[PDB]
Amino acid sequence: AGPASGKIRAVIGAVVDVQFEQGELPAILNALTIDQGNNQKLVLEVAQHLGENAVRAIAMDGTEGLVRGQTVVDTGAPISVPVGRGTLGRIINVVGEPIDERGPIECKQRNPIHADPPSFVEQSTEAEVLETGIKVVDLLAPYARGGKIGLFGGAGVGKTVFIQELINNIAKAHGGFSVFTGVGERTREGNDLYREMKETGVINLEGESKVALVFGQMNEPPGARARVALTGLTIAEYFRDEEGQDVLLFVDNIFRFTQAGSEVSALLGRIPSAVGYQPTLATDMGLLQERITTTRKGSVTSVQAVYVPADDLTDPAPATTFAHLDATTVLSRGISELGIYPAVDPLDSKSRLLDVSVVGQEHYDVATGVQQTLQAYKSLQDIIAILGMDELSEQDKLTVERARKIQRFLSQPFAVAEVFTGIEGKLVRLKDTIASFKAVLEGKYDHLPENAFYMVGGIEDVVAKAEKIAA
Amino acid sequence: RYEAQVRQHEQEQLASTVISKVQSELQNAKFQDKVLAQAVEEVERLFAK
Amino acid sequence: IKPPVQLFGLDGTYATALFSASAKDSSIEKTFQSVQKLSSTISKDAKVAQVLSNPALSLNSRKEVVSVLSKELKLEPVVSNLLTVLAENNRLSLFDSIAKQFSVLNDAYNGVVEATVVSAKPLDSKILNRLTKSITNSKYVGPGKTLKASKVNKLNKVLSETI
Amino acid sequence: PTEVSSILESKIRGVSDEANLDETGRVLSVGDGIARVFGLNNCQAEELVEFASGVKGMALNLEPGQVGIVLFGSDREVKEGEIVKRTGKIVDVPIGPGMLGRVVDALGNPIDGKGPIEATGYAIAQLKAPGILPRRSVFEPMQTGLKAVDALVPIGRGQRELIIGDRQTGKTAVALDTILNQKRWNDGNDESKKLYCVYVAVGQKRSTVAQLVQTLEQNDAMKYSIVVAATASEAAPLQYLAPFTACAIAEWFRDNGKHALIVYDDLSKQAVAYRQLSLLLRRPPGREAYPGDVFYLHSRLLERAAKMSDANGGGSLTALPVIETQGGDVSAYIPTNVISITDGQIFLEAELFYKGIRPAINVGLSVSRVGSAAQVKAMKQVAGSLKLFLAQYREVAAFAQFGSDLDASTKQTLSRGERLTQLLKQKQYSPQASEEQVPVIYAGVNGFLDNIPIERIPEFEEQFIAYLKANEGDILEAIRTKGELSSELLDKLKSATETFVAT
Ligand SMILES: Nc1ncnc2c1ncn2[C@@H]1O[C@H](COP(=O)(O)OP(=O)(O)OP(=O)(O)O)[C@@H](O)[C@H]1O
Ligand SMILES: Nc1ncnc2c1ncn2[C@@H]1O[C@H](COP(=O)(O)OP(=O)(O)O)[C@@H](O)[C@H]1O
Ligand SMILES: [Mg+2]
Ligand SMILES: [Mg+2]
Repeated sequence: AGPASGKIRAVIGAVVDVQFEQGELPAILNALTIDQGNNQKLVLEVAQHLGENAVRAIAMDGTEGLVRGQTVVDTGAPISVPVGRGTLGRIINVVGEPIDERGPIECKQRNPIHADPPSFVEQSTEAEVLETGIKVVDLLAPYARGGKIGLFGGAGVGKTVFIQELINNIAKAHGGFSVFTGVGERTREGNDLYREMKETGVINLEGESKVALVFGQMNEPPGARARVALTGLTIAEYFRDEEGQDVLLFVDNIFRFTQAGSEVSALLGRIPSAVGYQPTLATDMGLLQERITTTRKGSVTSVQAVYVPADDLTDPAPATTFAHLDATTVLSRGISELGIYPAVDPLDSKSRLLDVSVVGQEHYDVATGVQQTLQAYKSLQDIIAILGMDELSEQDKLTVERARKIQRFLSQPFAVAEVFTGIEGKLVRLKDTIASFKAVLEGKYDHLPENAFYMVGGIEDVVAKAEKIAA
Repeated sequence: RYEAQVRQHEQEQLASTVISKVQSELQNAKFQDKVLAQAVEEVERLFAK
Repeated sequence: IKPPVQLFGLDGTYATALFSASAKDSSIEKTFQSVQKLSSTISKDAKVAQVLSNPALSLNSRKEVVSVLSKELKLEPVVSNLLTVLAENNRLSLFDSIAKQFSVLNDAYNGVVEATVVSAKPLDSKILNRLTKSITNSKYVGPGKTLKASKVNKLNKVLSETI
Repeated sequence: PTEVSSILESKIRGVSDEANLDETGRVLSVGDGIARVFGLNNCQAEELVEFASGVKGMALNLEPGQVGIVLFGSDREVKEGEIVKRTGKIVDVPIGPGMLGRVVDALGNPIDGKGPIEATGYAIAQLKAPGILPRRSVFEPMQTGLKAVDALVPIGRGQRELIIGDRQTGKTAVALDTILNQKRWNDGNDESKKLYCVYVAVGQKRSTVAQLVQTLEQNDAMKYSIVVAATASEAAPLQYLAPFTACAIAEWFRDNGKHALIVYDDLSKQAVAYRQLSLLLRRPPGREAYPGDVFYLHSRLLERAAKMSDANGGGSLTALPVIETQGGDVSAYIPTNVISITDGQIFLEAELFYKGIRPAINVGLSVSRVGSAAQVKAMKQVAGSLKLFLAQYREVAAFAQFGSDLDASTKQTLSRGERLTQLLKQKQYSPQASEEQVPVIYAGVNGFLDNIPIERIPEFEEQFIAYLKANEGDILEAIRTKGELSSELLDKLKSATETFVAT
């Protein structure tokens, strides 16, 4: 066979320059195999070409043990991954290998991780709402079916708990298959997510599974973290185009894809951008977000989670992802310390399905009335810290009491957060959340206390908590 | 929409079969294609000089 | 005297600077055969190639290679001065680039170049390029030309854009 | 019709018959969009190139040994040793009246799937702006449809109005309502009153461009509006040249006798694409990781949209660039450069959008450099008195929390200022004409709306507009045709508003 054999000439970090022959050099985004001492291999993706029969490749694993002059064979194509129904229930890696100790993935076809996105003529617009179960998600920013969802938040606010609670009540009852592709996560978060799906019926080792697991946390190098988003999206794109199913891609976190490319951008010969980022920030983020859309063959509801750098939405990795998402669930660090579980911002979160032609005329008035009462309470709270409560009249006194009870009523106890809260998990529907918010804004629950709505469900749980606390 | 999809599918299927037959004929050592390539290069260079 | 051949500007200026002083009193024909003997006795020899990539040298192993490849080789004019300028400036590792740029100056000002189809063309040393291309294409197409890609790729791309 | 596939196969059979003139140079290195092409001595600056795989390029860094060309596609198709070809021309795009109704890309190719485009000319992307002798004063009025935009910062034909704002605060909402409000003039026969829109979506995703084109086609607004599709999934050369390609196609209407309106959405996405290609071409950077020509890149494309004089044709071109700010800071790096070069900027805060102001337009921060010279005479009479009442009520708005200590002059300014701000709030995709906005502004500035409540301001806007179209139809039609108000129009408008305010 005519295998393109190359010789290693330089190795500094994750970047490794391979020197091949004239004319037989590989192209960009090509997987390069390398024989090591163990039974595995060293996958290397070609990034650019320096010239003189040499191309700089980025290793997807540990670069320790490579000498100057080793054999580097080329696969001829890109990083192939296993697709189809065989990848459901198994823990795949960035190169398409199993990491669950359950044998090899018996797949009939293997698609590449590098592929072009959809065109403008193949796009299919929609305006369908998706019920999640939370009271603050079904009234403020509603999630769109088949669109991109972004859960923005800082460190320790509630980004990992938001993606786990929504998958246990939407992905477990959906018709399609899920695709949990974690990029830049932790070592303990990968083992806890696989054990929770087996006890609920999402991943069956002896039956049928509907959730694709893609490993790749921060324990590897910079090459495996940047290629974890392309390997996980290749399996979910085949089920919506070839099979025609509503796939659900869960990325955790979405901010780790942009930070992984900037770690090896300095050694590849590129100048740094702003805040120590790469110059191709808008080009690399747009090529992967446009491919996870909804076409004419099927839909794809992406529920990624963005991580803000030390609670800052004006960064280059957080502001660039806000234009490629329909519903944005931004979280604040100030609401999480007061007792709101979770810290859902009622004014910073916006969505495209929050109109009167998609949710109706009755649901549009409740969303506008709750946002006006919460925004007016911020201006009146500044005058009470210097003048006091004597400056408030009859209308300002009733608005301060109604704003505190409405903020605690939207915080419901999640099912996955039962070990930290203690209470049981409650799930409210879309019709029960709109009827409970409209009755409290009119004056039907003004005599109740603020503790009856905190950590409760709908209108039925608020009336039972008030009678039990008074006895 | 059904008539346009049936017409586009028939034109795409006919173009794919014609492209496979043209590639299989050039790999069978076509004697007429090799002699026509040398005569086309000599006639183009004489017209520009 | 600078000839219009460009040839880069930083790396290709090594052979262009020495070509001005070597083009006097007919001293350009002897520089072609002497430059080929320096590259053939340092590449496929495995004897004097012990200081090609090392950073040692330093007078001792730097001036001994320029005197052994000029006195006992085939040099008597100003051919020995080319190796002394590259030894003090640390430029002995790229000896193939200095010898390849010297043969391109004699083939451009006294002959044709470029290409055409299949293999190479004829590269005549007449005068104009239009009168020499028409007289050499008719004699080379008949004699030989086995014709054993470009036309098949252009026809397939035009049919896919209209469908 | 009768074997339509046989007509296209016969016309595409003979085309390649004169392509034996070599090409240009080769390729030495390629990566991250860059392509070090070795050779091509006859290639000019900013010229189109072509690779051996089919990807196009633009040679912008002409060095001595090599030539830096920016590829417009993926870097996987180019390799070390590929042959390159020179087109011989500069970076141009198609223009003319045949591009109306189809979504084109950054190079002029149609992506909507409606066949070819009948281009009447070919204009370059990097074109010169108009001089100081071929420009006139802004006298024509640009009807946007909003009540708070047509009275406060009124924009005209030939000016540059910036659309600053934060994330989700009324940025693209002001540009979409102004292009859809021109259906009353483009559907008629007056060519001087029509204004062809030119939405240039740059930096947006694939789902955002498909949703905006579907909403304009349902309201009969996509037949005379150019769409420049430029997503972020392409190369950096295609997104950076989207502002230059959209300005060349819209300039053909202003040079003939028509009007145009460009909407560069957004201005923040165009600055990030130009800095990405310059950082990979071995160049020194400046402030905020930008090149040296950061202020000259946005001022050159905005100065070409001006109003010509009567000797040049009488056309004009509007530029609506949206500046996406970070967190409300209007004095940043890219925000200060676009506001200083434009003749006005519309600010949009995120705090006023959640209160009830639709859209959030701050009257104390947004202003127009043209003033009342580019507006109608009928709307200028009501906008003069409303400007003084809105400015005095904003500075005394802190006394609204203590209503039990108001005086005589303090109670009149608070009641009139609250009714004037709520009457200008309109819904999405609901623009008003010049005749309907002149009757609503006269009832709040005179004192006919002070007796109504604050909660009944939404019901009074639809009740007064519907009753004026059936009872006093002669007063609404005379204000739109003549465009002014005489002595007979002022007495008839005061008698009709007083009789309808008693019920
Ligand atoms: N005056 C208004 N009244 C009601 N809703 C509005 C108004 N203006 C904007 N909106 C809502 O805001 C949403 C986004 O509007 P727009 O497209 O103008 O901003 P955007 O481009 O989404 O902002 P960003 O680019 O920061 O996401 C729309 O879905 C629309 O429903
Ligand atoms: N519904 C909830 N109720 C109480 N605590 C919660 C809830 N959701 C999340 N938390 C807390 O938020 C913390 C999030 O931790 P971690 O996932 O490490 O950071 P991040 O959420 O930023 O990824 C957890 O320690 C958990 O105790
Ligand atoms: Mg987490
Ligand atoms: Mg926008």
